[PDB]
Amino acid sequence: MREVISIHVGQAGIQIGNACWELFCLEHGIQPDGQMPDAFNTFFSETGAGKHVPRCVFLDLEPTVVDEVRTGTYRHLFHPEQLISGKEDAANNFARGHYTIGKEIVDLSLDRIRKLADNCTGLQGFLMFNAVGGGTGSGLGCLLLERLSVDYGKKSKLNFCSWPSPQVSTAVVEPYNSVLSTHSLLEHTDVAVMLDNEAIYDICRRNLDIERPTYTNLNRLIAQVISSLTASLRFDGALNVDVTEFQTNLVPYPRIHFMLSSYAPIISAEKAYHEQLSVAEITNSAFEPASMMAKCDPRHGKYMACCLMYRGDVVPKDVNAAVATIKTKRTIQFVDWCPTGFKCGINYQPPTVVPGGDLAKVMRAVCMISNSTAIAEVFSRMDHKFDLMYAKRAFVHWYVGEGMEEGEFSEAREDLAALEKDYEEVGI
Amino acid sequence: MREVISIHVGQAGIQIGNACWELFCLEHGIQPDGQMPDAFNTFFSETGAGKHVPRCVFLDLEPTVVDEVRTGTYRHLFHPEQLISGKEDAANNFARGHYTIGKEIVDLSLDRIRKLADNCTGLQGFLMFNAVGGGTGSGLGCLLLERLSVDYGKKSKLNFCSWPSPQVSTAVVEPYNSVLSTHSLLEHTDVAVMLDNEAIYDICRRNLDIERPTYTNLNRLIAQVISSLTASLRFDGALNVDVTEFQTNLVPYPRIHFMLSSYAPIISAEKAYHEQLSVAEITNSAFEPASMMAKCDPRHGKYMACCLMYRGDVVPKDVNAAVATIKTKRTIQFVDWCPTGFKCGINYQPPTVVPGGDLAKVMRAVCMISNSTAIAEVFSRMDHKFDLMYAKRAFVHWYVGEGMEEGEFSEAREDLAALEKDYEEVGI
Amino acid sequence: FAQDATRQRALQGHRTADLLKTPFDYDLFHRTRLP
Amino acid sequence: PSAGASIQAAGKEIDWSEKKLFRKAVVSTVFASDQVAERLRQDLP
Amino acid sequence: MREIVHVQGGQCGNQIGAKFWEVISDEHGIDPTGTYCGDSDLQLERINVFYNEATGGRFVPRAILMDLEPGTMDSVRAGPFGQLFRPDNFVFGQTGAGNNWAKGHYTEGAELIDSVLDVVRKEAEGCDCLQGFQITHSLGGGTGSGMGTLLISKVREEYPDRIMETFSVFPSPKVSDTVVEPYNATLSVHQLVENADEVQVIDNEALYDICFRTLKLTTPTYGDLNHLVSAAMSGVTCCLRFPGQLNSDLRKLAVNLIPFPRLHFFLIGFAPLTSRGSQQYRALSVPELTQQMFDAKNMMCASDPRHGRYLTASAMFRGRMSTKEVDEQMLNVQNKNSSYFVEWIPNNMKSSVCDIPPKGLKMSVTFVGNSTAIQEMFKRVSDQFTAMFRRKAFLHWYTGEGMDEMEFTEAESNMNDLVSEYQQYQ
Amino acid sequence: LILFPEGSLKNSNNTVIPQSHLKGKSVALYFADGADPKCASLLPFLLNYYRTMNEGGANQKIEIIFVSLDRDREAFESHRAHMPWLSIDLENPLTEILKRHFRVMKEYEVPTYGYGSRTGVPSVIVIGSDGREAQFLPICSGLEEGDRALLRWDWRNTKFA
Ligand SMILES: Nc1nc2c(ncn2[C@@H]2O[C@H](COP(=O)(O)OP(=O)(O)OP(=O)(O)O)[C@@H](O)[C@H]2O)c(=O)[nH]1
Ligand SMILES: Nc1nc2c(ncn2[C@@H]2O[C@H](COP(=O)(O)OP(=O)(O)OP(=O)(O)O)[C@@H](O)[C@H]2O)c(=O)[nH]1
Ligand SMILES: Nc1nc2c(ncn2[C@@H]2O[C@H](COP(=O)(O)OP(=O)(O)O)[C@@H](O)[C@H]2O)c(=O)[nH]1
Ligand SMILES: [Mg+2]
Ligand SMILES: [Mg+2]
Repeated sequence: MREVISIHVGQAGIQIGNACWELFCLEHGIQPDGQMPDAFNTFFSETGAGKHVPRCVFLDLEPTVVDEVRTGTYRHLFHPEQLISGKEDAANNFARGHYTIGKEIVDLSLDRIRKLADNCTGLQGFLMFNAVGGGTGSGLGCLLLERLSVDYGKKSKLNFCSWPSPQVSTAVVEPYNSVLSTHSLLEHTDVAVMLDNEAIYDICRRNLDIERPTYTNLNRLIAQVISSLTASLRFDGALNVDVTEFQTNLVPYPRIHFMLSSYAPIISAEKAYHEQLSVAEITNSAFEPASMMAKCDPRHGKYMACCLMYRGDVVPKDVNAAVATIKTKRTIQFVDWCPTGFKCGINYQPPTVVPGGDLAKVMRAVCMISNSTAIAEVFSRMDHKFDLMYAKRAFVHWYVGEGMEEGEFSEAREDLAALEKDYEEVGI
Repeated sequence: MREVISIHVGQAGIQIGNACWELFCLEHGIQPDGQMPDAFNTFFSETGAGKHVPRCVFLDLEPTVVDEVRTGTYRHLFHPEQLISGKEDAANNFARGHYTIGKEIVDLSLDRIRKLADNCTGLQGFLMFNAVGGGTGSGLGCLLLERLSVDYGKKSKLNFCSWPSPQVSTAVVEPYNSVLSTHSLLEHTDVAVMLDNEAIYDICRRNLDIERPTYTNLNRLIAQVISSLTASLRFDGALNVDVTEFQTNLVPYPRIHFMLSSYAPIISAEKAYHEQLSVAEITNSAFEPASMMAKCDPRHGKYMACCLMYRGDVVPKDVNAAVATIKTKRTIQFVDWCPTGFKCGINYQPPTVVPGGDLAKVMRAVCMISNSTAIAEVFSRMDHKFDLMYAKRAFVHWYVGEGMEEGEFSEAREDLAALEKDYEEVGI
Repeated sequence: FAQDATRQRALQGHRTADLLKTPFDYDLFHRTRLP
Repeated sequence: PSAGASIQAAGKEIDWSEKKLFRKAVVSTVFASDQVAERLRQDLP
Repeated sequence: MREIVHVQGGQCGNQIGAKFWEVISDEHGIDPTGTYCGDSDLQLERINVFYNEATGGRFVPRAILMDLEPGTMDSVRAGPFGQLFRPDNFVFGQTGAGNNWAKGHYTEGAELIDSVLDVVRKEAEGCDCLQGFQITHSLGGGTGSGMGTLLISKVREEYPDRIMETFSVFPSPKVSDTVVEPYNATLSVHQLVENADEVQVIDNEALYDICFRTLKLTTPTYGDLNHLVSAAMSGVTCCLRFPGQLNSDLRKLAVNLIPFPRLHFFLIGFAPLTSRGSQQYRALSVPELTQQMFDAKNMMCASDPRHGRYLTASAMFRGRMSTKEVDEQMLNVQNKNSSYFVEWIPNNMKSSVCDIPPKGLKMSVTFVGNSTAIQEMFKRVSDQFTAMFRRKAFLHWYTGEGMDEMEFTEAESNMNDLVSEYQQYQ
Repeated sequence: LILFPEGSLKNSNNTVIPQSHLKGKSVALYFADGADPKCASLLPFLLNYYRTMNEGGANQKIEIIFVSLDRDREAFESHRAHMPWLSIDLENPLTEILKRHFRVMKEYEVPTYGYGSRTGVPSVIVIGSDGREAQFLPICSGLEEGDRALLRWDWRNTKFA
């Protein structure tokens, strides 16, 4: 009937979904052994009597984190065959993750894909969870998408890429990985959700006011923003939005599908005692530059199209009032080629929380999803980052020694340059 | 509906505002946390399950006056990041607080102003609070008035400035700060009234028979002035008076928008024993020059407009009888172009005492605010005090070092002498 | 799911069923024909 | 996962009732006629 | 013989007719199990018009429900009065229409239209003949306006002379969900004009305005709005189900409203409407009710009637009232609003009386007025569409799925033609 | 179940209270040592936290039960005098029951039992009705947010119900 297959590659992908599938089983009330003490069928298959098996696949080339999930808490709900261990890491190389050592894992992973999709009809989408900076996150991350566009060419490959910060990148050959995988990710994905490390670091400092986050605290927020995206899939709402609809109302040209997200409220228990979580203010609190997931200022950008879906007991009347409030605002200057720019998704399910995490509860959670012309700056800093390192061909002998010949570095320059100019010619 | 946002800058406005909200919380019957066991809507907002929060922001550039409140008894009253604090004190510098250190906090100070303004439509305006004695109240205070004026155009900005006492001002660089803090305060605030400290001091000797109280005992008297000023809009009355009425009935010309204040009776548990407190005699005790709380003596000046707010079991015929004897009173001289010069307002409740304070249970009270020609003398002596500083450039290197050049002081001299000439021509 | 009575009656439109009804002495049908 | 027993934060209930055009206002002595009401009508000593 | 077969297209139609079958069930005295109740012989003597006998004394509605998503039609089955419909009347979709007029109409909708025309023709031909159809749908949604308009197009050549009477939810101007509005609204009107006999215009934000000001509520849900419009939608067809002094069926409403065969968009109103605090001090009489009719605060469409010269009008009262109190006041509207009713058509307005009122009412009415004032509605759909079209985006899917340039320009020129005769007959 | 016996709770003014006394109050256990330098830096902040939030309160909101890590009767009473709230006597069986129950001991591990972690001094464990850890206030943890983690107390959803 209704199902979605989630794919995770890289260490960022495995631990992001380690928080996503924790939050999913927390929603349905199932004990994380697989036993429950019809709406869960989009994320879980039924195997026997009361046993729930996830629709996830775990992929990397380095086995120190797939075996950590295997020996970890979720040993029995996660059946031991969904996880795949590699031989050796791609080691921050697109060429290693795609050409040399990726061939021994892509054959097993695709044999999993068509034997997990042939179980029932009505396959709906894929949730690809990849890190663009990582070598196996972009290497095996790339290699899975053209092979997924060959067999399932008439389906949706939705993506979640953690773009690097301008200052925080935690790798030296990281901008080499980003430039050379985005062009090959471009015409093989159809929806791209770009997040950032330092952006959510700023969020955790400001409104959830921890001085001290870590990667798992990153993973609570991203698991929440994916769950709000999939809220109308699993459960019931007034205006339900499905996977085939996120692209219906955001991507005007096939080239422009890169896109930001945010979430509101992101608060603590002491931060919910004292203020409105009203509909008229959450939309305002999700539109400032201090709230999105990419630290990309849209004040010199131009908003283009946005889904604003809700979850909880919320009525579309004060939703409609909040929409007119945004349109009458002068600072959020929308484009002139569409006076209409909104979708208001809505769902009745109360916002779930993890007991233990600092994200306190509320009866209204709002994920802002937005396509904008502000992407020109976040890719332009990415372009001059490459041009300074490519001045005297730095770090290129690793890639050409792996078998990736000198010369397909170079069209990745003007392909991202052609993408960069696309933002100017749509905003004129 | 009816809304007002009390904004405070400088630490003088911090524990003046602390006495303001301890009087407002006690008057409305709400708890130090906020749970009480539409009427409260103008100062508190309904935020929680029977729980309310103040509509105020506390803006100071140094921590020891803000964080000690955040660790005090009212820590669950305020939304905890409405109490925004800087890193380093401006230290009696307009130049630092307006040009080089103000921008580090005013970007987030405005950011919280338009949460509170967006929460409801129908603001009358903002209750501005500052003292022009110091550097944060002058510098960061003045910068706040240009940006509030350009963002919000036709909203009332009703400022309570603690004007320095004439003969002493517990500072040395004081004549430099205020004469150019009132430079831009002329064209950015709307309804401003002088509050001299030493006038609150010597009414405490004569009326309350109290000889060694502290700043907070002044703040009890100031907070009663706050409550009586806006209880006509808060609670129902025979002749209700709004904030847009205070523009109407006070200011003759847009430049001359400075007034005075008086609050009578101010009696202890000795004088409330033996005195009757009818309206016909407390109005005489409110118009007397000794009860003036700015040390501006009206005897050598001409009254232009006068407003009165009454709280208690007042009958309007006693308002008419009291103002009739004032018109026949020959030393209280009213200007020849204003034959009718009175606004009156009626409220039903008596003033609420702070337990353990220096006020007594009084049935009826008066809050008087008057625009008078005589108030040019507190700027005439201030003009003379700045002249013997600026004669051979005292303390000029402190202010030229962080943002202004030599010439803004004389440019502040020009419109303050223009103020003196405007006051002289209207008092003819 | 917020299954409380006031919310579920609100989604079920019972409020308009209450206040489009006329709350007075309404049903007037007498047979004027006499034998 | 059994730590779900919790009263929900951010306490608004969505006002399903009629909006309050008229809040309870204390009508008292000055907006209370009497006096001349029985002086224009002489209700007898 | 006088049969109406209901069609509820998409998530719009299923829930807007869920409230209609709710308010017509208890008006006809029917419990949610299906069998008959309701202590009045009026409602049984004409019960076939919306119901069929299920050989057990049980009445089942004559409704066929469109959708490509089983989510919201599972919810109406769980809800009350949802088990009334026989299970063979529903049709299941699995792919899901993506609020795309191309997706609903052409490519995967053709695999369900063969599976739903075979059930609507069995429902229609079970009687000797039928008076017409009613179809409920939106124009901002693709599962409601893809199968909605295509079912209209093929029933035209199937049954060439029986009426189609569609209640259309239009894109609201100020608020805008489902941002591809004009590619659906403009590309559905351009076949509604030549293949539908009656179209009734309902706006979402106008329903918002009339319940927040006039009906005076703070924040009800969407389900309270559906009860407002389905009450008037029941009052339109009161003559087909109940007797009256002045009989007027749906084709009687047809001939008396449409002067020229191509413009058939109508305004729909309901009266009386008032709040809980405003029930007991108000008058209930035909004088005040006909005055409550004729204002923007009653209109369910957000087109200002004062900007439009009324072409024709109609009012079907319900209850027991005198005819002269109807028509002297109905004339009194004409001579008081001298400039507001078009001069070359004398006596622009017509009345009709149902002898029964709706339950809990005494004198109710529905106002079907073919006013010309929908220049503003049709011209800003076309202003939004011409901002959408001079640039070629949100349209490369339509070209890739199988259209070309000429059919968008056909719909834009046709919708420019919708505006064109409105002012030059005004 | 009955977590504490009849004569175990022990407050100021030297009197015992039973277990039903904690009905409707946020209940927390204070694993702390008298001479520990963490506890010297943290106890004044718990004293102010206990001060303002329930004194400015409508009902009793907070109880803290000191459970001691000390070494002497005289050292126990000396730390007792500087502290008003509830507590547990050191040499009852109760201290070493909630010690292994809540994983709060002081590197004396192998000479007693062969388990792993210790999560020792200092700690406050706000708890539920059935002896369950309700949420951790991170003074010395992976967060190591000492002297400030008291603001992370979730007092509305943790009741001894
Ligand atoms: N948003 C987010 N990003 C992460 C997280 N963990 C790692 N990353 C990003 O991943 C990038 C590098 O990839 P890694 O996750 O370290 O490793 P990988 O994806 O397995 O690829 P390899 O480096 O070849 O091992 C870094 O630049 C990080 O920004 C995470 O938990 N959340
Ligand atoms: N009425 C009143 N005046 C006060 C109070 N506290 C300080 N002042 C006055 O404020 C003047 C100096 O300004 P301060 O508030 O002390 O300092 P500031 O304006 O905040 O500037 P910074 O110290 O740099 O932060 C003095 O002359 C005092 O008379 C108070 O509580 N009430
Ligand atoms: N009937 C109905 N209309 C809606 C709803 N939400 C929005 N609308 C209005 O209808 C348009 C969207 O079409 P909709 O009926 O929701 O999509 P559909 O499910 O494909 O038919 C928008 O212009 C809204 O103004 C809804 O839940 N039901
Ligand atoms: Mg690994
Ligand atoms: Mg200071």
